[PDB]
Amino acid sequence: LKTEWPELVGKSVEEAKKVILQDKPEAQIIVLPVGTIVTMEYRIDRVRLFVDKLDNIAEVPRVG
Amino acid sequence: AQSVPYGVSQIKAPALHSQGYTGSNVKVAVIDSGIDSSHPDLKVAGGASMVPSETNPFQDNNSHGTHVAGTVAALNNSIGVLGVAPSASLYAVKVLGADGSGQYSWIINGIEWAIANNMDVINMSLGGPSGSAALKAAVDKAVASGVVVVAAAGNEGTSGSSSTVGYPGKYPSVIAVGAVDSSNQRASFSSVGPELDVMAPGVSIQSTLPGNKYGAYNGTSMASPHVAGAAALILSKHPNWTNTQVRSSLQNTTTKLGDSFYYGKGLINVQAAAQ
Ligand SMILES: [Ca+2]
Ligand SMILES: [Ca+2]
Repeated sequence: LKTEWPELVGKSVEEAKKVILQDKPEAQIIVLPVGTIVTMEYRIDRVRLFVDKLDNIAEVPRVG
Repeated sequence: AQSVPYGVSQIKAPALHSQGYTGSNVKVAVIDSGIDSSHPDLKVAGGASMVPSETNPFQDNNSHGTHVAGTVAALNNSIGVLGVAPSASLYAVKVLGADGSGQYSWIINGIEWAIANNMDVINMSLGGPSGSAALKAAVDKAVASGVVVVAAAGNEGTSGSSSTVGYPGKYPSVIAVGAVDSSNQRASFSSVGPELDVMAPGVSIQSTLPGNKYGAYNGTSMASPHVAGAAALILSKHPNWTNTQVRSSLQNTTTKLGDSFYYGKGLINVQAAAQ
């Protein structure tokens, strides 16, 4: 029941995806720009990744 | 045939429809990912797009916006569903791209449009974890101008002693809406805090989806439009009430569900509120 990945902030997108899929194999990953407003629907298998201009995780990835 | 989603009857909208109040001539702006205006169960009054690369607001490449719109005002006919305020004037204000995200400025821009174009009600089924002086200013401005602003409280669940309400839900000028299920229990994902105002059905919400479909979604996103819709119904009955009067009626006539930290004032009751 791992729903957040604090350890991944600063990691590259590609790196992040591997850890997540390892922890939550059914995860549906989506990459979005950091500092954005997003939709408030809750999807149990989704993992939004917010990245900086460098493609590094900028916020703690969590399920929803 | 037509189906009435449970959320719609849970807040008592039908009692109002039967008296002849269906939100006629109330202008509601759905600030979202656009609305599929081609949906047989929707009637879009107009709109504007704030997304630079996506100029047609009547093209919902995400689906979120269409779903939310359906809760507000799916048409009263013999097909699909029924919105809380089926006679409402629906405006599609697209501030989110296909990926369900938008720059803070796009959102602000939409609010600005909303105000300038005399929307009565604004629905914001969106949020961010941080505020902005500019964001605060836009919502405050909307309310100072007489608009009813409702937003999703957020889907962050509980976090110890801390409030998990997002932006713009967090701002006092905004009605921040939580999610309950058909049994009036708070959904586990529903953000909590002193800033949570009211609850509305947000679990297993059947609504409109792009390309003539229907489907159920979960989220505070789904709860929000119920309240937006309710405000429209109240204004259809009391066209002379101020935003302040609308908000008050909604907050003072709820069904108490439990601790306000988790439930705000409780579940809205449009029938009671419209009194
Ligand atoms: Ca219908
Ligand atoms: Ca609030």
